[PDB]
Amino acid sequence: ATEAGLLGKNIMGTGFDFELFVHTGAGRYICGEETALINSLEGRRANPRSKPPFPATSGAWGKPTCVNNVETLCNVPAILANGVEWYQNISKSKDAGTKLMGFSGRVKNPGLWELPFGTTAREILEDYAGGMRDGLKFKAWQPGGAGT
Amino acid sequence: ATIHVDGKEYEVNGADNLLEACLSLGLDIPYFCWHPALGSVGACRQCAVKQYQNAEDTRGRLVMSCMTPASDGTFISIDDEEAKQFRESVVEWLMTNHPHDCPVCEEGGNCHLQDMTVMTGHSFRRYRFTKRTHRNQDLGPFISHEMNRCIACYRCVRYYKDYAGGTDLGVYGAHDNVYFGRPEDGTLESEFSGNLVEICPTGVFTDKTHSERYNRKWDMQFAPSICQQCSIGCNISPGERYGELRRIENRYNGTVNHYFLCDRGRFGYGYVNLKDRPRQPVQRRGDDFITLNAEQAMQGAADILRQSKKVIGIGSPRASVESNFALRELVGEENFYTGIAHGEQERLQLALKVLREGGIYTPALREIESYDAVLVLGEDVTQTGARVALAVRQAVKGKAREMAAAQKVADWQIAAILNIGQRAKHPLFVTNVDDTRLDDIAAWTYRAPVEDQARLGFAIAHALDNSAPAVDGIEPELQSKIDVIVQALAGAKKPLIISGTNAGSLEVIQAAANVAKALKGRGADVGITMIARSVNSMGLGIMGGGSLEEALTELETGRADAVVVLENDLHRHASATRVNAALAKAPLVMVVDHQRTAIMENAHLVLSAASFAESDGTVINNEGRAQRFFQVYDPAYYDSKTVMLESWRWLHSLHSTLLSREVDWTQLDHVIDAVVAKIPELAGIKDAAPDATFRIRGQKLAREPHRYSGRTAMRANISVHEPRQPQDIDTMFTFSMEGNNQPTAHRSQVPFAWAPGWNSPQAWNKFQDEVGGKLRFGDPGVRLFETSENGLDYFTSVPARFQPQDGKWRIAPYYHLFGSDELSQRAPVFQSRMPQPYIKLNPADAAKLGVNAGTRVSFSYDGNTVTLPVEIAEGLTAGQVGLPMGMSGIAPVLAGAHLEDLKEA
Amino acid sequence: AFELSAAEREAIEHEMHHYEDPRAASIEALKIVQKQRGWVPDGAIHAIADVLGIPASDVEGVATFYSQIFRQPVGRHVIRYCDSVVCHINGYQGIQAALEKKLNIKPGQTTFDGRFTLLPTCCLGNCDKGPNMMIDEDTHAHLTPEAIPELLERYK
Ligand SMILES: Cc1cc2nc3c(=O)[nH]c(=O)nc-3n(C[C@H](O)[C@H](O)[C@H](O)COP(=O)(O)O)c2cc1C
Ligand code: SF4
Ligand code: SF4
Ligand code: SF4
Ligand code: FES
Ligand code: FES
Ligand SMILES: [Ca+2]
Repeated sequence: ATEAGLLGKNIMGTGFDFELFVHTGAGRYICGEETALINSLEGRRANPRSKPPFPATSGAWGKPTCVNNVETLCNVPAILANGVEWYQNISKSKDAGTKLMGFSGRVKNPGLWELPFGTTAREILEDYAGGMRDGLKFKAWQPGGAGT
Repeated sequence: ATIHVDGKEYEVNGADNLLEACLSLGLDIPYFCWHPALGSVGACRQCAVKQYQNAEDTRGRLVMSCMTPASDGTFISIDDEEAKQFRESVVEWLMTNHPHDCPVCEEGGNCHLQDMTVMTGHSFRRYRFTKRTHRNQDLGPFISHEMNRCIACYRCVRYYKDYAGGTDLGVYGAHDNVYFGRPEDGTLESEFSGNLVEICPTGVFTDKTHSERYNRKWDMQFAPSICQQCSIGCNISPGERYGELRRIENRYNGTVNHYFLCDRGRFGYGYVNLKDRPRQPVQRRGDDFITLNAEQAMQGAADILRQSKKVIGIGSPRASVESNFALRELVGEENFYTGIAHGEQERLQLALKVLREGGIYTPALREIESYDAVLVLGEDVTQTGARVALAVRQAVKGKAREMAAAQKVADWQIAAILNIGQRAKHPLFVTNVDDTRLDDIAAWTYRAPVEDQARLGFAIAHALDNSAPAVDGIEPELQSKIDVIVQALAGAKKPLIISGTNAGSLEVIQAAANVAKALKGRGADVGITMIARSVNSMGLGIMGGGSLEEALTELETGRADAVVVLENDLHRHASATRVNAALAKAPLVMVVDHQRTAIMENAHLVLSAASFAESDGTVINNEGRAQRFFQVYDPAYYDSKTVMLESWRWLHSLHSTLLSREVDWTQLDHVIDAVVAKIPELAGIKDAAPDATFRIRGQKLAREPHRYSGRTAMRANISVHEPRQPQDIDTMFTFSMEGNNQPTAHRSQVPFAWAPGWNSPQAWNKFQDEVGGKLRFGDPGVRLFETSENGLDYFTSVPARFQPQDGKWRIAPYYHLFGSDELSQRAPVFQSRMPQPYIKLNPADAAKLGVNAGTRVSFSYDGNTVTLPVEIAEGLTAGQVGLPMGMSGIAPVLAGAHLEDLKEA
Repeated sequence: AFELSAAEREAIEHEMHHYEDPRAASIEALKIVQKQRGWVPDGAIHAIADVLGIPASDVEGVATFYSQIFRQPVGRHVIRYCDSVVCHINGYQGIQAALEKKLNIKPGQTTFDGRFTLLPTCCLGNCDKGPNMMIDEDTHAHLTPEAIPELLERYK
């Protein structure tokens, strides 16, 4: 993208300068916490920070900072290339847009599928994950990771 | 702002957090990670209160009172059952890994964790699993390390790194194996590492020097005293047990030294406990040393003084105001000589003239932390006035404070402040003959000889105001850096100019006065600070008198045939050969001193004076603040034959025995009234502390805690019969626990902090009007002089630049916090921390000499050839040779002298 | 005792170009030294601190805070088997038993020949293909306890 003129100085003739870097971490779960992400980006121990102040006003090196997930920024270009009305007219739920959902652990088809919000967990588990494996009975589930 | 705590309405400061506001109201909230000087971080999670949305809210929410602003209409509950349960739970979680160590822990009885465990009500253990353990580190001679007792409250790293600016202490590791210490074994490098023993709320960091001779806090006899190890006059609580000085605790003073000392004043008390001190008057008769009691010593000394023609008195800046005045009265005003050299005295009286006639307000030590720009001229502040260096560091962090206040971030939210002000800091410009310890935060450092530092100061003054004398021969790059300094100083709202007499140059002080006068002419709120050398240097300067050279001239010419030397070893202010010859010429030498000095071999009478622990008196700050120090203990309580009186008591009785042939052991307030009657510029010392008739509702102030042990056994091995309690006619304090030490008592002299439920140094919160403020009824001490209405003139004696001339070597003074002071370097724990005697040389000069690093060179000064090993100093300038002042064989009077015959041995 | 190589110093300085504060390159500098030497030795902390202009206390605290910055010597290959909940459900304990019985070491230990260092790690982000392992740079998914003695023979 830098060689193709999509990054660096004067992108698309607009005059906007944007430099993108990739910073590979050194293995701590707490580094995903956004204030602790900022602290780890500054080269410190990734202890979190109290809020307020939020990173929007005092974030990375004191400057304003916006921390967003990978999937949110992956959602952004479709919003800006197809419009607002398309994004609110793909799911009849209070949560607009689509989400990468998926069931894991001793199901027939463990994986990941992009589904609209409002999809029930039963139809994910039975149609996309295929239900549980042979000779296993479903006793529990966690909806959104180890912290739920 | 208005807050409602448990239904009770309180009026507080809305700019405070709820923890400091509620502690100021006498409410008890347990806390670990918060400090009044370090701010709030929210680590320990101990200070939980329950906040409600309004008056008609019942469910509430647990908030952390140190991270919650005390805004208007706030509703909190401390004594809510859920808040109490959670605070007990936090104490319990800390207790899960804590070692069973209290009987063998130096913090016991003084432990903030012990206090908060008791306060939360947690005494039942239901944890059955193992405790984590840690290996300890060796942190040097002063601090003992025990990581098992740590509760991971992060106070040590916050203090040592964010506050004291030290770089070798950190936190290592993760989840529950966090380790607070150095990256490897070795001595802690910061000059303020001693305050970790009071910052740490557990026994992880403890006083190793006290651990050698440990006694619990309830067993101490405490007194409010002044530190004697430099001119800053930090308030201390020395505490004794079994007749020896045991510990120096910090004594809170919201105006001077609030929570912190330096390592010299905290750990160099050990000269008091030396076994070779004079404990009895000794008269030399032939080769015999006859021990006398007080009466016959006074009679013999008075007879010898009466048969002599002229008696001269040589004082000291070590001795109190009362002692120096008593010597001045005994020998006469015209016969009284200050014990310092002529050049030292000239620099001292110039510093005094700038302070009390220059029309620029000299700040207190606490107020230094509010200045917007700092210029340090010639003075190695970290090695001579270290608490001024710490206050300078806080003033430098003031810029991040202002930036965070611009974004509506509260003043206690220290992590947000340090994040907003990343590396931005207020301008600091230091000058020295080499590198200093303030170079890490200095915007610029100038390594130059004292003439060139003075010329830089004069040029800064000329660029700020053209009426100041101009400096010719300024290089274009030095002129550019001078313009940088001028732009930083001119734009500051509150500039501060720091200098002192330790640089060894009159012109450095003149340049600092010129910069301050130029800044005052532009209307700036400029302050000036002067660092004197000894504890009572400004008091001896205000008293005045001839130099030591004049006294030696009188002794050598035979015009004086009797010399009384008060608390002076005479070798740190003059050459030893001249002093020895002059004292050997006199037919009477009488040394009134508390330390075995080298001039006692020639002395015909030695009066065993008392040190600051065994005496009362007044000392004057470097800022001109009169401060009383009170006696800690009676030296004769355990050894009945010890005749160790106050110096002024000895000299007043000697004067009375010379006049009316009878001994008169006077009282301290009589001597103070004599001072304020005869010397009108010292009239402020009367109000430094109240008289011996001061009572709190009829009772004296207690020196020892109310649970003092061993009353009928501490002297039983000497005699089973209990002696009389020692009588203190001099002060308002009693040598017992039959007295008052209430935090709500109307006094300002607090011997030690203790409240029921607060046995730690956190007990000081009860003795203060607001936490981190002043003492409840004002700080002790009184300024002698106000800011003058009219200023000085510009000093026009601009020196020429340093010319390195062949054969001569200009002695550049290097100061060390451990070694430059006399009494503290006599203390046996300092020899481990002392630097080796190293003579500093430029690479060019050492290459010219054919000398590398480490080889020993011999040089002759005043007919005395001494040999020292060479250390290469890149920051030094050629033609200069570096010497450590105050060490063995190197008097501080050598600062600015020249050297001859510097050749390899 | 320790001397940084020229390539290490150039990589550290080029990392320092990317950040507003040179302290922000501390993790990458530690990873550069670790990639060059297998682990970060004791003198490397002071060398990195001198290059970056920050105290060695903060570099040591960063090195001991992060689990993938090895402050003790490791083997030539670092096996990292996933510990977390989905690999627990899929049976990482059989994989751990197979690794221990083949290498004759506990987790956190190195074999006598210095060939392997066994380490448990957190989730590897490969939970639908568990149980998961990570030898030095390669992720191996769909593990079975019978595939371990064959999979450890392609790491000499
Ligand atoms: C302990 C902890 C760990 C977290 N780890 C991550 C993470 O690894 N990745 C992530 O995107 N968010 C993580 N978060 C959530 C972030 O704080 C933040 O909500 C998110 O990264 C960005 O917000 P967004 O959802 O609008 O994109 C974590 C939060 C906590 C409390
Ligand atoms: S730190 Fe306090 S609670 Fe812990 S062992 Fe020492 S005295 Fe006891
Ligand atoms: S060593 Fe002391 S001050 Fe430091 S975190 Fe531990 S308990 Fe707190
Ligand atoms: S700064 Fe000076 S007065 Fe204060 S503790 Fe240190 S030596 Fe004593
Ligand atoms: S004192 Fe408030 S959380 Fe530590
Ligand atoms: S649980 Fe093992 S890869 Fe996620
Ligand atoms: Ca007394």
